[PDB]
Amino acid sequence: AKSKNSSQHNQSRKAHRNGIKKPKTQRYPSLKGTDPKFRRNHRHALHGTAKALKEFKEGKRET
Amino acid sequence: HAAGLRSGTRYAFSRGFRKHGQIPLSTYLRTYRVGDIVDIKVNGAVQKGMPHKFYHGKTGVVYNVTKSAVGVIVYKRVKHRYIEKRINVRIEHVKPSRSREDFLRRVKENAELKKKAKAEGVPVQLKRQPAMPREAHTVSIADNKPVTLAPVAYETTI
Amino acid sequence: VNVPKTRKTFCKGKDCQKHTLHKVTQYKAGKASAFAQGKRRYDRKQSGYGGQTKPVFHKKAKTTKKIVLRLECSVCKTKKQLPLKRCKHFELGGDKKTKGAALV
Amino acid sequence: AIKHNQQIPNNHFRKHWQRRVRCHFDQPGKKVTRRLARRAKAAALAPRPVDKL
Amino acid sequence: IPPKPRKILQLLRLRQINNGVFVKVTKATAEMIKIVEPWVAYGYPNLKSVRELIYKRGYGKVNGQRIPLTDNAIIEENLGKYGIICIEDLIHEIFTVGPNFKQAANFLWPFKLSNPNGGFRPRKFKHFIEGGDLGNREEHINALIRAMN
Amino acid sequence: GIDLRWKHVRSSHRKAPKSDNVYLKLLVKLYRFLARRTEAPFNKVVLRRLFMSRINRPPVSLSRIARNLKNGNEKKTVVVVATVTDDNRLLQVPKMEVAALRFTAKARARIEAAGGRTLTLDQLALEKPTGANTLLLRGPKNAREAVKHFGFGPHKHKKPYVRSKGRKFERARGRRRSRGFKV
RNA sequence: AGGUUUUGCGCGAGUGUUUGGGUGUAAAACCCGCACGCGUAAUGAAAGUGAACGUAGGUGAGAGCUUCGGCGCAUCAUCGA
RNA sequence: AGACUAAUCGAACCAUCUAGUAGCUGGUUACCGCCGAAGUUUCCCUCAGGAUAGCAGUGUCGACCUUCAGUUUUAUGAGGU
RNA sequence: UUAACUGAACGUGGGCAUUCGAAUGUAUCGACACUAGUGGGCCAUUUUUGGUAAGCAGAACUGGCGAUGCGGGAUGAACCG
RNA sequence: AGGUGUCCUAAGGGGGGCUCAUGGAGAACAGAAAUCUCCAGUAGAACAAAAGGGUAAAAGUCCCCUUGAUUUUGAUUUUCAGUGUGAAUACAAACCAUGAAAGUGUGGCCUAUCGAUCCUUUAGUCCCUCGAAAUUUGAGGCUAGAGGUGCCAGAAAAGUUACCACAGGGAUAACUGGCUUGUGGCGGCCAAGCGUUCAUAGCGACGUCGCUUUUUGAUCCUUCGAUGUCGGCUCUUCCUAUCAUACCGAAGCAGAAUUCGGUAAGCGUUGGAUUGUUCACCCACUAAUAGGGAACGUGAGCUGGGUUUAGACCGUCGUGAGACAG
Ligand SMILES: [Zn+2]
Repeated sequence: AKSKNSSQHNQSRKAHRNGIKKPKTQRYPSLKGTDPKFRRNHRHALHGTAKALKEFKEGKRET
Repeated sequence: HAAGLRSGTRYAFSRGFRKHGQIPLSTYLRTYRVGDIVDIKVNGAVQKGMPHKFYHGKTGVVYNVTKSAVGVIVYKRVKHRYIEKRINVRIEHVKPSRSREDFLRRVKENAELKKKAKAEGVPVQLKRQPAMPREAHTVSIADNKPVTLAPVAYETTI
Repeated sequence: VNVPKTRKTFCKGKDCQKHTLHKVTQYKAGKASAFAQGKRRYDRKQSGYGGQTKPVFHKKAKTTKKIVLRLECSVCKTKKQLPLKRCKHFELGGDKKTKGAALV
Repeated sequence: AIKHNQQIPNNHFRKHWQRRVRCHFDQPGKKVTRRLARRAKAAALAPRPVDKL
Repeated sequence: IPPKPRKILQLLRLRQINNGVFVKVTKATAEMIKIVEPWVAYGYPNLKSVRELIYKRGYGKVNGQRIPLTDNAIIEENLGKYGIICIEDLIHEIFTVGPNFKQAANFLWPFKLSNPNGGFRPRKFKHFIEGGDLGNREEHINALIRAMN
Repeated sequence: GIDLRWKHVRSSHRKAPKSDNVYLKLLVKLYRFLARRTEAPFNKVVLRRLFMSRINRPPVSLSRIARNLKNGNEKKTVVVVATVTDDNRLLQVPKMEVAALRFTAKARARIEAAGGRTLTLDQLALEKPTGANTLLLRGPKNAREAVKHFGFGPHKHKKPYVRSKGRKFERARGRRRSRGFKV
């Protein structure tokens, strides 16, 4: 026949049992969602600067 | 029993009393950069790019900037774990937050106190500390003499 | 609900790739040929003794259908399809509704 | 009734398989019989080889 | 016991009946105690009371072990870099709150006392002001430490 | 009562090998002695790795050691508490001096043909009892076929348990968007 | 019988003798090899195509080693090929 | 009269298929030691039942990383009882 | 992107610790693998819905019985210690 | 307390001029209300629809032009397992509308208005395959829509059993017992009034406070591997809310006959016609013919008239098997 419908009696205790784990923050957050126009430019910018560092060895005064 | 996108938002999304009509234009002149600390507060008069009722009052970190909107990161609490949500909100609903402003003010004085003290030759005592109990002192009764009190009798007022 | 007999919109043709004028028509279902794999497989399963071998639908609930417009390009004769919402009465090419002249 | 992440099973044990089970418990015994037959065949074909080109 | 006062007691290092610790009163701790008011009794110690508490029941925390303080060498090997080398330095730093009070008081294990001698009162789960035994008694906790320990 | 959250909580790391190799037990006795009576952390780290299991001691290869033999390391001692195998791609083997748990037949042959030395862990303790001028190496821990199935789910890009690979197996619905949805 | 994770063992870019043959103190023990199974290369419905610009890359951490300047295994995050 | 057809009839008796199926009752065999729950979320011709998440045990690995916290203080936001 | 080396992101180099920038605790840090039982609940202070009311039916935060003995309420699963 | 299975070529998009509902005062027929004019007028009007939010040189209203209700795939939000469906948000690459321009536009101002696998059918490239080799028909493939499941995460489906069967349930009804007392029964408090005059000899409106478990309800805690389920016959005992008997107090108590109250349960409380009756109504005697309990006392104490197995008849209902607290 009829029975109970809903409850939230033991949920808070069950959750706090072994902690509410907040995810760990990092140093370089991902670029998933940033605007594609900015993304295109950023890729080129890193490519160019990376070559300059290697060039700064055979060449000079790239600071 | 229903659950719509704006259920139970009768008093939250409303504008105030004697605050109707034109939106002050100084809102549209602020600028945002990634890493800024903003807080969400929705305006009822603008129906485009508005957030769900849960984020009305939360605080988050900008992670993206676009033509007329910013991307904010905030932390939601599902049962027994946290999740990070990424929402898109129009700048008409956002505002720069004064949560870290005290920290920035304090760090500047700390640097300059330390610099000045190193040149002079006295220790610093820079980090703050809670309110300690009071200290001893003396109170005079000259030209201030005590007045005697006493409880008052009962009487009906009506 | 009425729609004009012609309208101009995008044309995905290999040489148009731009807005062009289109003729509007309604979509009618195919004749349902008797050589499709489904029909051939069904006819073999139903032969011999055994009776009816696949379900037959009985519980209808919908009163309407969705209408889908067929478009035809005026230049390259490419075609497009666009669905609408549900509607009871539909007709294309009607006379534009007048304004402020109502009288009975 | 799946309960966890497993590989979807397909075991063709649904007829009366127990009535047709073959076990090879006579693997050495047969080998001995075959060798006896070869020697008898070799003795019958006295100076000739056993196989054929 | 409800979850909030439970956590506060765990942080105050009072996980057992008849445990005692020293704390320095500031605005950030005087009010914290007020939350657990229906579970503790506290007051102001004097010189005699702290003196006997350290001698008779003093134990120390060394590598996470309860080591009884029977020789001055134990204190120097663990609190020597702060300038504490003898029982008087420990007692002095605890009594007159000094710049190293924090380390001094975290060294000592929480004291385990026995039930008092002359009982408590008729009903001991009310407040001292009304006539009970728990809460803030000002200077009358010295008489309670004498009997309890 | 005492009102604690944890009590009688065991440890989490092995404290002795679960194998019963007689020669392995001798290593453990020797390095127990060394780690107890020295101050070089090299000895303690070697001791712990002697307990591990075969999936915690993945194999290393001549190419991986050859990688770390550059930029001023051509005269250090490589130590690998694991097996050491050959690589069919490294065409020319440099000059090395290796100390490993066990080599393969071809791996040992090729090292000694270039003009190096292969040791064992007992000889290593006899030559460099403090680990001076050594460098420790590990193998790739996540390079097992059984690790690509961990944490399977939607939007995870992991490997499923299927009895065969081809067109008819777990392609129709939920992968391509042309039949229902996608993951 | 067929799967899956974990523990011990042998060999290791290979691994697995026993369907079968040779032999035997005979249902034991010992030896032999052509094929074959799994792995070494993926992706598409398919015809098909098919993995190095760099000392096999850059950045932030990392046990250990170190001539004290630095080199940085496993693994985590991120931008690239 | 649903009556009678070997004390058996609103479908006789005998052997086999047959150890026929059951989301339903009943039972389930020596000792000690350590840890120790749920009756709740979503879906099902689902409501005496299953899958899914949660609560629990065991096996470990990375450091002994020095980080964390069912708490307080200080600064600053949101709410319509 | 801006009229523009004007900006935006990522960078090289340098400077600021003498004290790394509130309290308390750290009798318990992070990640992974495989799996058992459970999915009929009931009681109490405070808030509270239907009902004249009920040892009635239905909810929120917390604490208990179920899964737990001991001293008190003469007796009694939920009360006090 | 209510609402949805719709409606719209404009009721979508852009631009531009204007301000509303209503009140005051005037103008031939004209009046309460037709059309015109001035002043005031914070939204009290309008925005397709239920309710809430929002809007004043507009998001309303009138005028001009159009089809962003278009093409290619991705990211994010609410319900959530952070799966699917519905709906929504911010960009990217194209082609366009409008405006002098900045700009705005990816359907309806925001919160609802809808749909999987298999099969059929249409659109697209000029694409792959029919496995001995070619060419044209035919068929099978890849990408996007439509045909529908309202029990809406989606089986193809009429009744009866009073001839009945099996596995279970006190998780679930019909009887006792337990908590409650609305309804049922009984008793009080104040006093407008009746009683010839006079509130309380005898009564009591409008209101209000209680008691009991011999009526009936509400709940489903205990029993479904069973507690024998209406009434009558015989027999014992208990309660008092007293019909008669003992002794008394009041009266609108002259006598007689009566009415109200107290102490009191020791002692009695009937014979018959009709009905299975419990309940009821008549005849007659008597001092009187009071009300109740005990597992609605009482079936190894009786009887079997009724209900409540199987046979059978009638009336109404059903096409029929059959149904009826007739
Ligand atoms: Zn065209």
